[PDB]
Amino acid sequence: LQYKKSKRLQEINERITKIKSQVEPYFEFITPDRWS
Amino acid sequence: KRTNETLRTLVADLRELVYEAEDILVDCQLQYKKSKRLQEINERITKIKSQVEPYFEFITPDRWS
Amino acid sequence: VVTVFLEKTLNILEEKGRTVSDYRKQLEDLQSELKYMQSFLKDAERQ
Repeated sequence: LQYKKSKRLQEINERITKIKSQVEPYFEFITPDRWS
Repeated sequence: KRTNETLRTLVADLRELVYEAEDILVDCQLQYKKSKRLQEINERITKIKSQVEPYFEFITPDRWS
Repeated sequence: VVTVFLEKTLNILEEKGRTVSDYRKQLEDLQSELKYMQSFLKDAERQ
């Protein structure tokens, strides 16, 4: 079946998108040698 | 000039999207099949934008003689 | 008294039918995401 692999794809896609969404506002908040 | 790799991959992907978008657009001139083709291609464009955008949110960025 | 249970069984079969068709869709999704994620990781080492 494609069922088990489709739900594996679902879980890993949703974890990627969730991590992006909750990381992004922290970057929205702040903005930012060797010699001899 | 002076472009990173994510921009290069996004440009190379948007060119393929431009070609297939103006490919299916010419079939304007049932409405059901063409409306679902419009749906699929609109949703793919929007999805690609949405999942590319946070990578640009994350990072910020001669010849002589 | 009877048909609510088997109509929810109809709904769970219809959701099983929903969660098969977009297998190609999520495959393309994950491959595009792997592409952009590896381009970002190769970018972020440079800074």
